[PDB]
Amino acid sequence: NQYDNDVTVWSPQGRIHQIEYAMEAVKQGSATVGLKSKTHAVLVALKRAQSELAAHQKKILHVDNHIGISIAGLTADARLLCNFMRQECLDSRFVFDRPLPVSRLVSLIGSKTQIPTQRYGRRPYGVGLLIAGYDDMGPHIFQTCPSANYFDCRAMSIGARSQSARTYLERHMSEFMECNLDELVKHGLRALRETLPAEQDLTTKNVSIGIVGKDLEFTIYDDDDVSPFLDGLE
Amino acid sequence: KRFDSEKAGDREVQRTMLELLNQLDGFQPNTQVKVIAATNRVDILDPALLRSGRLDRKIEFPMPNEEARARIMQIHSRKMNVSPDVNYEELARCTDDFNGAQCKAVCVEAGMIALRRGATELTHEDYMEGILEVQAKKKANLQYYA
Amino acid sequence: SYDRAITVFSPDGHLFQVEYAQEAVKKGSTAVGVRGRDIVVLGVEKASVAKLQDERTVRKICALDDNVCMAFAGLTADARIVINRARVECQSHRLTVEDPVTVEYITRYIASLKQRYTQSNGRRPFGISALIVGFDFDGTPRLYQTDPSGTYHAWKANAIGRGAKSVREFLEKNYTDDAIETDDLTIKLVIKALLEVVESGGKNIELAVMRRDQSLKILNPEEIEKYVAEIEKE
Amino acid sequence: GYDLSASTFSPDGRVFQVEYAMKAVENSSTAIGIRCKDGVVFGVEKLVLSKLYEEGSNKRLFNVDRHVGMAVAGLLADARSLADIAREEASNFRSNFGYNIPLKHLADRVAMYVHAYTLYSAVRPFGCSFMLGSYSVNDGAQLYMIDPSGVSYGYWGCAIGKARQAAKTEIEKLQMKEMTCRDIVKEVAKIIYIVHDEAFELELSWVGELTNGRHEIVPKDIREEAEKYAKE
Amino acid sequence: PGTGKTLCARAVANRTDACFIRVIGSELVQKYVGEGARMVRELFEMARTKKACLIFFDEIDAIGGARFDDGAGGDNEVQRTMLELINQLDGFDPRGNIKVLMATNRPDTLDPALMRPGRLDRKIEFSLPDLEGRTHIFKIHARSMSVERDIRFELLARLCPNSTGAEIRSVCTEAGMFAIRARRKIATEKDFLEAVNKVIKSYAKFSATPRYMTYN
Amino acid sequence: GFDRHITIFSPEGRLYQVEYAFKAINQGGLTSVAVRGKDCAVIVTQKKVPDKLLDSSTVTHLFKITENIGCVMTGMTADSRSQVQRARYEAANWKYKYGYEIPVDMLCKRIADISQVYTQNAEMRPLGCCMILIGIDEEQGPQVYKCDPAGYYCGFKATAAGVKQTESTSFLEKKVKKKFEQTVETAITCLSTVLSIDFKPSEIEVGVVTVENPKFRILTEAEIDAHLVALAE
Amino acid sequence: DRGVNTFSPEGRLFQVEYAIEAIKLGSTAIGIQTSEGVCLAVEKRITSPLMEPSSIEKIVEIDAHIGCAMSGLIADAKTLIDKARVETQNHWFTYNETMTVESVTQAVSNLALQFGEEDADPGAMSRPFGVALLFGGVDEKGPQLFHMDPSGTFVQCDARAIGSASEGAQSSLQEVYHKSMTLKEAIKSSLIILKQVMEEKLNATNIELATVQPGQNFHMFTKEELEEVIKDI
Amino acid sequence: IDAIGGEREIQRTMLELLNQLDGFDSRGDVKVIMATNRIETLDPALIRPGRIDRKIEFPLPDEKTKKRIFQIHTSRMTLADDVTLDDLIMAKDDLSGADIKAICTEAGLMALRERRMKVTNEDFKKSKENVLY
Amino acid sequence: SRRYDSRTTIFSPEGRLYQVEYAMEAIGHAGTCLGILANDGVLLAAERRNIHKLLDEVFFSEKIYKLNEDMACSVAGITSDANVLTNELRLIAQRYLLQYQEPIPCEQLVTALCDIKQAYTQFGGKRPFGVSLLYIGWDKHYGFQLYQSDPSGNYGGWKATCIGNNSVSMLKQDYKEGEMTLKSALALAIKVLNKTLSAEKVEIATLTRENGKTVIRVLKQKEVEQLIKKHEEE
Amino acid sequence: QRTLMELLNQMDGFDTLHRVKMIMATNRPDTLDPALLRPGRLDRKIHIDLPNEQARLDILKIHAGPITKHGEIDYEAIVKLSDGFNGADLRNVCTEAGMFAIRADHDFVVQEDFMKAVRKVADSKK
Repeated sequence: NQYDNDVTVWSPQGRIHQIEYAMEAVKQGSATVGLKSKTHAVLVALKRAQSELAAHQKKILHVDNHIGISIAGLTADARLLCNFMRQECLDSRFVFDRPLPVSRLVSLIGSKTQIPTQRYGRRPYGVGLLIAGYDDMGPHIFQTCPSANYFDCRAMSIGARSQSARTYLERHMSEFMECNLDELVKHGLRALRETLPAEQDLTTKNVSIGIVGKDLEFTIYDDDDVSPFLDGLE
Repeated sequence: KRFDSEKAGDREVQRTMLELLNQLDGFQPNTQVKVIAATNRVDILDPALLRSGRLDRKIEFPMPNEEARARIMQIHSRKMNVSPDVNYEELARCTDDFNGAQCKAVCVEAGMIALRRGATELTHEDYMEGILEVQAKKKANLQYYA
Repeated sequence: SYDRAITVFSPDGHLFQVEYAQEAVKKGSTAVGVRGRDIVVLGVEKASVAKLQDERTVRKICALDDNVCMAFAGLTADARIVINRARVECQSHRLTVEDPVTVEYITRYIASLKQRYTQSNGRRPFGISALIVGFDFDGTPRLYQTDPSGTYHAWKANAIGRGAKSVREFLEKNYTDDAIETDDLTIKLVIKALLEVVESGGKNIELAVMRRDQSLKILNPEEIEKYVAEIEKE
Repeated sequence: GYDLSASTFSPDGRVFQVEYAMKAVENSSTAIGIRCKDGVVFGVEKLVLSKLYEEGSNKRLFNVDRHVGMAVAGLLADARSLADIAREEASNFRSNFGYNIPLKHLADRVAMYVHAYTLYSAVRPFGCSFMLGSYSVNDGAQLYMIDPSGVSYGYWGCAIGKARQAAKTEIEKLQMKEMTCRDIVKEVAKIIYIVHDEAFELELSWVGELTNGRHEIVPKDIREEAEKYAKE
Repeated sequence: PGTGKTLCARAVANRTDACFIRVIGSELVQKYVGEGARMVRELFEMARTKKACLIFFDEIDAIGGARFDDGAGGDNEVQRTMLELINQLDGFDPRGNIKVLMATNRPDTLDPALMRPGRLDRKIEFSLPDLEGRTHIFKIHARSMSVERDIRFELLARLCPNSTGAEIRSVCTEAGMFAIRARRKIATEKDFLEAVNKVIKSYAKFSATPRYMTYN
Repeated sequence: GFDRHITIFSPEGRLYQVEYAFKAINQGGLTSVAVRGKDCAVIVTQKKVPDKLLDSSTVTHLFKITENIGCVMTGMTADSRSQVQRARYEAANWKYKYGYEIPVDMLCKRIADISQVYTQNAEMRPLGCCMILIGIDEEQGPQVYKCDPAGYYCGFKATAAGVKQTESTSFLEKKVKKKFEQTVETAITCLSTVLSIDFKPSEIEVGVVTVENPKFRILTEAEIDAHLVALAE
Repeated sequence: DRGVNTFSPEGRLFQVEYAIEAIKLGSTAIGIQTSEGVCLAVEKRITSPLMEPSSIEKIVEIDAHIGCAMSGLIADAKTLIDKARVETQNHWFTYNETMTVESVTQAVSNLALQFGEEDADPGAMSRPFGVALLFGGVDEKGPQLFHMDPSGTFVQCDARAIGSASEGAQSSLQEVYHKSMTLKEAIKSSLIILKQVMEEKLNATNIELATVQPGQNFHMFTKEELEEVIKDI
Repeated sequence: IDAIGGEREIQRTMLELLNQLDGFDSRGDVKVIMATNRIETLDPALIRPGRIDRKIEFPLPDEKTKKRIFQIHTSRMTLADDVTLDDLIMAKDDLSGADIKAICTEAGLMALRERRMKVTNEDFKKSKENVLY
Repeated sequence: SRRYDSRTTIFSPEGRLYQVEYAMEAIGHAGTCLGILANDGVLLAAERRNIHKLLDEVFFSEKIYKLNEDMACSVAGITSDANVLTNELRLIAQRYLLQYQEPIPCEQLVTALCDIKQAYTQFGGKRPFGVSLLYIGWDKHYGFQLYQSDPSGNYGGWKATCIGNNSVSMLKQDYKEGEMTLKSALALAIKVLNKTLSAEKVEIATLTRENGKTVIRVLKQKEVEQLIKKHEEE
Repeated sequence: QRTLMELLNQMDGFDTLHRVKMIMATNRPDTLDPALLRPGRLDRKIHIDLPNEQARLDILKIHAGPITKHGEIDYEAIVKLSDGFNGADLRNVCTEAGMFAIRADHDFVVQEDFMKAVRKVADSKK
């Protein structure tokens, strides 16, 4: 495979041959799901415990002052990318003295992770962010990707076997743009509760969620605070 | 194909080919017998075997597209006892690099692990779990892919 | 400006450039030292320098400043750089704290230097291995042996030359308490240890002693003969 | 193995890292641009994957200098990169020379940028064909189209993408010169609905005398007027 | 090239209730042009004249070199032998029931249309065994040797630890050679530990399986 | 090893990149023939529009370096405008750095020299376009030059460039040993005798310079149409 | 070969999944977070008996209240232990307080997956740091230990085993720890080292043990304390 | 075995000492002894400590075998008065196992041209400059 | 690209350096010019290229290069490289003067050149300097002395060592180490060159003194026709 | 290469064959023997070449002849459109356009059937 010395090369059909393989490298990562309402967007993540027991490698991250993220791929590379995103979001707090809008945020990181895809001997940022925030208009949510091609989506799921969570979540878009926080996050957890290997429970340990929107800071619900979100039997 | 050939070369396959393409488009009497060709590679071929007439329409076989693999997974799995709670569309849109031949398999060893469980009736995670078998190539110790 | 990553992880955790430096110290001289509880002592079986050498510039034994001195083993020209930088930073550590510089610190500088050449972009980590002997402010005749992976050990024989696995198992056998005297039993143990390997000291061996932060004295082949004769007499 | 590096020719003079980038925009959707006497009308095909993406999930009609446009074809990362440095390029022209950038100089500038980026083994070529388009009060409706090779030509009805083999025929049979852009906004849907042979949730933008050297997503009414060119 | 790539082939040949056509990778490379394609089609001709049969292609990277140019064409004859091979594996037949099973130490030098499901699905990755299983393989080779009373097996797993399945037999045979040398009727730990010093440390200088682990 | 990969010496000399770059200038092929007049260096080239959808004014080769030097190039048109922009850069840099406007010869020496440092260093390909470029100085007559992608400018009377170079220079060599300001039997007739189209005035681009008027002028279908109907002798 | 910044046909980097190996190589270390401290131990695997065993530094105190325990490719950690203590006294310098353990562990793990061939000035790293370690430390939140990887992944841990005994000792440690210290976690952890035993019955020459307790700062155990514990087993 | 001087016939040939060594069974097929000067050249596929078992090597001489191996060949010869090691140990600063075979053969032959079975060690010097100088 | 680099700074699996011992075989193709010291001064004795008439005049030859008033050097191997480095080391000599007002004792110079030549074989990815040049010199500290170095980097006092083809073993049976009497050193030099001859095809050059300052003579023509008739037998 | 010796030594012979004239037509002249190429065995080597523009419209009219047609069917844009074809490729053009009418059920072709015919032949590169 002479296309192994390879973020400079092209496969002869159209393929760049490893920054879609970084998309494989975030298919391998842990599953998560974010979505948006008409008022406030939510993020929900299950956290893998590949150890004795842990904080299970805490996924959703505080970047911001209402522009929160959800990583899924490499963790050190994710932390590098959110120190970038974090630092220049605070730089837009410093200079312009307004909240940095979510679209320009995700676009300029979409131009920051695009440079090592271009040049030589530098791997792409193999992490699939699932960023979500509430700017002036409705609470946006952006999947971006290691191929530096973000998506202004609503209700996206990325991670391990997250396609089933999408196909639950695709056929339940009609009860979005309504459906307040108490009945919205239930509707996201029963979207997350399909990526699990078919044995019964979204426990309080592994599920960490985040809420952002109108008149509330991006708020992280850890091991304790996810316990008021409880329902569903399947 | 033909090349400037010093010490070793090859001329036997040259004569087989060059007598093939002249009872094909040599002299006139062609109008009885049609030809079908099938090659997994095209860049190996000189335009002698591509004279617009020797071999008419060079029809393209792509990868099976976003819908087609769901159709092929419905085709091959026609004889197996499939649950009504199945979804070929998420079996398609999850698994999109395959060239249609593997999708045939996906069905057949999906049924194989479906009887490795011992049930006489297959489910969706047989398919879903059957995929994580087409390639695999291991790679563990990933409690860190967050 | 050469920036190819040479010292890279192969499979099964094997860092091949460093083990290639381990054969590069396996294919040198045969250096040896003994921590002899009031004295320290070295020795390196030299070649045919009597035919037409200059004994002044065949020195496997150098001196760092006054008390610490080392016997390299391997490639004999990448070592002299490490000698020079050891002398330079040793004078800098006489500049700051103004001590008879401790042997621990300079051997941490050597091991940290070679480990810094197992990291940088394209510069082939060294094929040397040291015997940092010496003293400190209160006696303590500490010996140290470094490694091309930058790992230093505070051991007491460390025969690390070319045919010196036999010498270090011999020194494992024959060094318990009989060499706690002034110099004679220790130097007898060294010249016995190298006369295990080659031939007579009138052409081959040369030594060096160091006594209580004074008088780094080498041994000319007239004096080495007396000790050799005693060993022969046994 | 004369492949895999843009600094190495073929034995018949054909740098394969460029023609591999050219098919890398031939596996992406169409984006047609039609010139007429009052300005240039763009229209981009969209290939909406899931219902999860909302309207304008990925912009493919960018704008650059408050009058030139960016109907792009290939990799949206690379096209978005040269879109924003085109923004910086017209920024350096307007800041530097005061006068608002004529489009020929911008197409030659971005053209030699993406060409001079295909002379080195230390970079890959871009994987994005794209086209420009505007008019000043005395310019004419200038549009240009730029390949990943870096060549930039002035066109009338250029079309890039997957189905440009179909799309060039209808634009050729459409009457090109003398109609007043509103009809051709409507007529753009006929090209897009013909070349889409399979959600096709298309998107249009132009510059014209109804705009006075600007860009708008359509405004929004022809999206329910050019949608009525179904059944053709 | 350390795992029982074939050893499993000898097991499925050991019990088969069937035929077993072993055909190794250079009984096919005979130097008349087209003749290597003659032996392959002949092989599948006598394969179909036996119900419930199978076949084994050892060392199939002897027919590889995926599909080269038309300049200095050197692999071409080899190509067509391989080509008729993948014409017999899937083309125009009720196919009988030849359960082909093929074992090589080399990925994609074997091109596509060979690995693609239909003619070689369910590929098996004999990776180097972990800490748990590797004990077991010397548990296979401790069915001998008249060993000492108490011997720490998992120690001998964690001293080698990334060797290869079909070696630990060189630890076995080597330490038995140390025990016969030292005229002992048993095998201690320090001849095991003397052996893992001898065939892990001193025999990694030239003997390389990170070279094929990159190939996988 | 890497003789046909890197711009380095193979055995027997013959570095295998510049003749791989020479074969790059024959790609497609829109073909220039330059005519020199003891008082007028005319320019000819053929230019084919594909589909009547290109803007025919925008597609050209025929660039203008300065007010006295024109140029035309037949290589791959991606590598053309990267080369002509540096020639404009060194022309204006010559006029800013050394006073007078640059004469035509050492301009072609200089772009031949940066093309040399393309084919001297590795990690860059020698870009495949050759620069037929004309111009008049005060001292001598009109000149014409062509630097190749190897950097070997010569000083020509009448070469050509592109596909069908050998037939063109054979026709010009057979039609210069006889002895031409009008250049009516030389300039177009090299094209119409090499490739036999007998052009209408669309597909041909002509760029003249004259001693009486040294400004580089690209001609239009009126005057080139009179130039073509003058082929009725 | 291929470079360092490439992804593997399994799914991860080459140099990272190769840096998970050379952790099986090297000595074994264990740590147990309790409710009133955290204990660390390492069997530092002395080769010869001709020598001095109390200078194989595998329990290294970052600060007074953070002690690390490395393994694997030894002495590759000294640059990032240096960054750990320099970052520690930078934190105490600029902020006049103690630290967490996720701030030193946050700061070190940023340096793990930070390398590359063609990048900034050659003081950067080529290979990733092939040393897995864990910071036993006490905080105002609680005593805790943070197991790092060479991938930069760090996790909360209360009972974690590294080195060659990362499967059997980890599975043994999985079933023997739930409650608290009460002085016997340090005696039920060298018992796991007692099952691990490679060369010698775990006397006070081949294991180094150190605890970090909230009352004191740390305690690197000397010889008579160790053999006081070994006598009790 | 060292395989030097297309390439793929050598590749398949090495693959058949490889596989024809250890494919499915073996008779009493000890003796696969391979002599080699270039161990770093051949493909490390032969040794799966199965295909090629336990293997043994050596440093070139030491001086003990310069003496002990020098006095085997010249034990057949007739030189007795000034058998030496000063012209043998550090003379060439390691001399092959053969160079002493050729020093005995060229020594006795060079003293055999002048027709005597005598003990001359100055003719031995002309043998030294004659064979390796 | 990493496919293109020659990778000069790599250890062999046998531990040695491939591009360094290829320079050692470059010396054996072209190289002569032994050097003999005495109680009196030191001489080089050299060979030119061939018999090819077509050579008008060398001021000094292409072999013996002047470095200070009291040093000189001779050159083996590739002549294009060493010219550069000898001008390089000539710079070193003069700047020692600028730093110290001493005539640079020659071991300092040989150490400096061997450090920079070791630096070219250490990193930078370049080919090493293919020349095993040697040096003659005098200082007030030591006596007349010659040093000899190689493209690996090490060096030494090599009292009668020659370089190039047909390797010096006869000299280590003929050189009297105590006293040498430089006229007989000329006689031994034309002995060795007479086995391996007027100044058309020889280049011999001596270093002597009068009243303290050193004199470097290049031994003009007729002296060679003296010494070539100073034989009968040899 | 001993059969070519007999064919070669009877093209040459010891006469000149004096009445018979052989002519040979092949692709790849750059693999032929020099002995058989030396003026004598084959004197006037003819380079038959691809149609330029005039020959393009010639082939287009000749294979567009017996198919039923339009009147003012624009040959000139077809010939202008894309060069580098062959005679076989232009009868491939009329064959594909007649194919378009034969699965599309029309009377003859239209201008868009030649125009749709060339632009699929232009897809058929190597």
